[PDB]
Amino acid sequence: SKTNPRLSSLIADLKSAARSSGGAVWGDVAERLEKPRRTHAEVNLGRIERYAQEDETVVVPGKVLGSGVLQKDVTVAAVDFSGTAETKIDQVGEAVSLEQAIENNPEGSHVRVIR
Amino acid sequence: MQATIYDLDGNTDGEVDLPDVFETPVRSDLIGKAVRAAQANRKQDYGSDEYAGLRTPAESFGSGRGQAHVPKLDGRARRVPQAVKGRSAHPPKTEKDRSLDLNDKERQLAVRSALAATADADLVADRGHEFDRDEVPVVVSDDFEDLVKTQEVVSLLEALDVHADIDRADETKIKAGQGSARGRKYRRPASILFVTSDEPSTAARNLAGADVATASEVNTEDLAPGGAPGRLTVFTESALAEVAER
Amino acid sequence: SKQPDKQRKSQRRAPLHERHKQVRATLSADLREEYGQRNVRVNAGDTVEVLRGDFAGEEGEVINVDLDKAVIHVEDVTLEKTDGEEVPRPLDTSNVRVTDLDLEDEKREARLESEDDSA
Amino acid sequence: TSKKKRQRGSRTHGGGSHKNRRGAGHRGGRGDAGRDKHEFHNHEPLGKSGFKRPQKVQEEAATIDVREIDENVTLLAADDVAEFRVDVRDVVEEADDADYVKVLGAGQVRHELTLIADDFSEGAREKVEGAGGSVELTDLGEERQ
RNA sequence: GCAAGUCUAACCGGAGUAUCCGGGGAGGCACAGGGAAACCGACAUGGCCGCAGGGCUUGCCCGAGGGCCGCCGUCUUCAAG
RNA sequence: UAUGCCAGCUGGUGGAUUGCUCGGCUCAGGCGCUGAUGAAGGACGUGCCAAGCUGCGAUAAGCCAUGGGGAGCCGCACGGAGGCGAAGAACCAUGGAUUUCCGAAUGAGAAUCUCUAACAAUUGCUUCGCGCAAUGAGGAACCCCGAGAACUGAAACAUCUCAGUAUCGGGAGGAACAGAAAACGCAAUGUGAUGUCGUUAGUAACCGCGAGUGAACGCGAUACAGCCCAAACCGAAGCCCUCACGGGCAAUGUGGUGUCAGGGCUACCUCUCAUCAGCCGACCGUCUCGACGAAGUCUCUUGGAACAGAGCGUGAUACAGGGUGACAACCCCGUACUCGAGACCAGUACGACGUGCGGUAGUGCCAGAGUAGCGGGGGUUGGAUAUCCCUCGCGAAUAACGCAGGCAUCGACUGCGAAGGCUAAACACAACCUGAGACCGAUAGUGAACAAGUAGUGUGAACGAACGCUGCAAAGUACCCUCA
Ligand SMILES: [Cl-]
Ligand SMILES: [Mg+2]
Ligand SMILES: [Mg+2]
Ligand SMILES: [Mg+2]
Ligand SMILES: [Mg+2]
Ligand SMILES: [Mg+2]
Ligand SMILES: [Mg+2]
Ligand SMILES: [Mg+2]
Ligand SMILES: [Mg+2]
Ligand SMILES: [Mg+2]
Ligand code: NA
Ligand code: NA
Ligand code: NA
Ligand code: NA
Ligand code: NA
Ligand SMILES: [Sr+2]
Ligand SMILES: [Sr+2]
Ligand SMILES: [Sr+2]
Ligand SMILES: [Sr+2]
Ligand SMILES: [Sr+2]
Ligand SMILES: [Sr+2]
Ligand SMILES: [Sr+2]
Ligand SMILES: [Sr+2]
Ligand SMILES: [Sr+2]
Ligand SMILES: [Sr+2]
Ligand SMILES: [Sr+2]
Ligand SMILES: [Sr+2]
Ligand SMILES: [Sr+2]
Repeated sequence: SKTNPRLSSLIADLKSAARSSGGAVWGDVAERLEKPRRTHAEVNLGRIERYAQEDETVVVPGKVLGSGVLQKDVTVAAVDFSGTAETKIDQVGEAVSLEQAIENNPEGSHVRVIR
Repeated sequence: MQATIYDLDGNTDGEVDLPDVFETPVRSDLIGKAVRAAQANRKQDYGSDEYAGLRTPAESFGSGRGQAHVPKLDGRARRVPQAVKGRSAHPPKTEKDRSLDLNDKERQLAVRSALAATADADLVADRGHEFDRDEVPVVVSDDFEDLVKTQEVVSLLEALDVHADIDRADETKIKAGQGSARGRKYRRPASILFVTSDEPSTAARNLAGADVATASEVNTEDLAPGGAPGRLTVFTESALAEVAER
Repeated sequence: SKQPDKQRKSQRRAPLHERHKQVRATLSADLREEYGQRNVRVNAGDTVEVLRGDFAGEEGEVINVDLDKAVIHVEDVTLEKTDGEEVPRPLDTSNVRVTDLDLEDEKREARLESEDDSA
Repeated sequence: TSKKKRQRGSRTHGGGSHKNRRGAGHRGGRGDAGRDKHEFHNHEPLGKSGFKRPQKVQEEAATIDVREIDENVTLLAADDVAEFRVDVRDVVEEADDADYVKVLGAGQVRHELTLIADDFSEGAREKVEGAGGSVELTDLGEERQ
């Protein structure tokens, strides 16, 4: 039983999208976010660096942390970013919230789920 | 955004920038958590006498006289929990920690989130307050801090169309239950919170349900009585600024 | 204290000199203006007017003042016993109002008039 | 509603037969009782092993992996730039209450680094130099003979 | 909630004076392990499968997580295991 | 339909329930010794009528003074009679008077009385006379010094554990104890009296190496404060009693010097501002107590009663709480603001008197013995070779020396001077004062809201209940009939 109202709306949004638009990643991300917090992702830059490719939004069904180096110009969408992750990322790419990703890409196309 | 400033007559006297904090996403779960902690942390440890019911050499005859093996003394049962005058099996204990820890970051995020709830007239109206404005919080000239008479503040609140909320609090409730036997016979609605910066407004504090606070130490409970976000606030131009850095 | 039990206790167990204040009554409008006080310690001799009981409306002279039970007897404010004898029905000074004062005592009079103590 | 709260009416509160939740017999003894008999399974076996050197004759080195130093070069703008030069002793936390600072070779060195520490590992050197870097021992580091 | 960090304890200052606001990182746990000890000190990825999800010209690619291996540190070691 | 069954009704019995709280329980702050000048406790008295409680002591619910207070009063306790008070009573604060007997109990004895001047007994001083003094006993716990279990855990049990606990003996104070290094040993070009709190840490160490037991240095805080002798070199330059005279003490050393920034002596330099002795003597703050203290008792309705409903109005640096015939900021107490007093902080801080700091050179002049240390036997401890202590035995050096740095010896290195002493503050407790409460609400909460340690049980040690609620006002039932 999530207690955070925001995480709760974000989930309702992801669903509305996956159902209305051609989403599936969004419904897949909502699925995981509905599971308990220990299962949510905690990803450091190093991993996003190792598997991300330009022109393919990285979607982390959790929170992005700041260990390691990110040089690729990638747009990372996540539930949250640590103050440092958002900073290190903005230097080479763009950090956006899933609320925005669903906004520009309700069809959830050209995306890479990273955990 | 921008917030309109008011002179002690109720007329607009320019305006200033509403600090970013007031943009903090209102978070009622974190707020209620913070308020839950403050309330618990002022509760007093208690518990019954450790020896209550134990002051007796009462013993149990055991088998033999057609009676249950209950400790008796002078023919009366004693000590045991099922005995009238017996000890209390699992009573309240002084040793119990009745406090609640709250990570400073989680708490500060709650104070900021509560601050933000203040700038939402809809939220404020939802919480129950009775006012007739569109802009809230209500910002006032620093000279507000110089008012001395309570009624000088009433006029200003009527001029600001905020006095109705005080009319709301001007109706105490006589609670149901024994609280009254322990001095808790009354309770009244929470109304306007005045946030100044130099000193708590002695002029406003006696107003029905009014709470006075200073910008450097105004807390979650001030901004959200009982964990309910969106209290009808009235900041002082200077207080508004100091609050920006909490 | 703020706790009810104590509040009542101090009232119920107050020494005698501290009981004079339990027999104080509000002063009439004229008398308030004349002595800068809102109320006064009801004395045997003062004239008072009942503002609340079954006798509200009536006026008479204060015949007795009991600090022990903190009540007063006012002329004609009485009850009739079964044998017919007419006995006084005690009044609480907060249900009464002083309209005329007895100032035969140089001391009392000086007190009311002074600005400091509120006789 | 919690488990506890649902117990009224159950009689045994989950303990099974009411002849169960009594004294220490139901636990097979108090504390670790039976650790070498009935409740012997999953217990460090009985024994006495090794020895300990006196605490004031022990040395606690402060260590750091090249990977940590490398991943933060640019970030360490307050630590020299030449043909980066870094005095580890000024990087590693816990360096005060430590006998000496050692650089370990875990990870990659994607820069030309000139490192200054009291000690390095064979692999730490190989990596730093292999990147056109150098390694310099402190004077304390002179205790390497 | 915060995140390669995280939390302060005693206590200090303020105040609306047991609440609360600020301060305090001593110290704890985590950030490297193996070895009784001396001492030594690691994969920011090299290969193959492949779930979800994405892409495409609708079987074909990309495939986090996961799976099977490689290799790396150390202890024991004539090596090896 | 008798005896009778089931349910209800009316009335009992009973006292649950609801509502109420004069009592509890817990937390917090403050404060903290009494006694031979006879305490604490107890007995017996003491009132117009008086059994219990409370008070008091043959001056007996009281006497006197100063201040406060005030028209009323004569306790709990609402009766009757009578009295006191403007000669200012009651009541409150402070100070004083009186204060039977037993009681440490002290002239001797004794179940609270008796018998023929009494510090009994043990001490110090001593005019060697009880002449001047001391001890005794009490106190809620806290504190210091000694004596010291077992149930229990180990699933038995002996070491171990429970536990240096329960309990016992002795003793101090308002706090105790500790305390200015023969320290530490993050080993150092480092720290710098002692408690305590947080941590170091369930780490090191212990241990049928089982169960279990269990520090320290350091660090962060609290609070901070350092000094005095013995001896050397001086040698009566001195101390106590007494108004004095005079007496007592003291060469077996009073008094000066000095005390590891070693000191003393000799010779110089310079200087005072350290220290030590003593004088004056708070601010503020905290706790409690007290003075002052705004504004409706307006209308209509209901009611036995308006604090209710409806309407009109007001204060607020005061909308805490209580009282008042029902829900009260404005009827009464009080509450905010402001002010005063006492206590504690504290005979402290500051200020001031006196004193004199320190440094150079020479000088083997001085520096705590059954000690340091070793062995036999024990206890205790985390202390393991390396804890602390007791007991029996043996037993050193002299600063050019000695001790410590977790086995012993020798050297080096670093630290430090034991075998004499004092020492504020920060910390424990809760009798006592005040405050507080998501505590209980009369089979609860104290054993005790009442007669409560009461009534009552036991030879005694000891044990030990139950009992709260008329009404707005006693208006607490006149007169009449019946009836012994
Ligand atoms: Cl990661
Ligand atoms: Mg009980
Ligand atoms: Mg109820
Ligand atoms: Mg007057
Ligand atoms: Mg077991
Ligand atoms: Mg056993
Ligand atoms: Mg102590
Ligand atoms: Mg065994
Ligand atoms: Mg040590
Ligand atoms: Mg009872
Ligand atoms: Na008892
Ligand atoms: Na507690
Ligand atoms: Na006291
Ligand atoms: Na004598
Ligand atoms: Na009244
Ligand atoms: Sr039998
Ligand atoms: Sr009385
Ligand atoms: Sr009475
Ligand atoms: Sr049992
Ligand atoms: Sr076995
Ligand atoms: Sr540190
Ligand atoms: Sr923090
Ligand atoms: Sr993998
Ligand atoms: Sr000091
Ligand atoms: Sr010495
Ligand atoms: Sr050695
Ligand atoms: Sr009963
Ligand atoms: Sr017997």
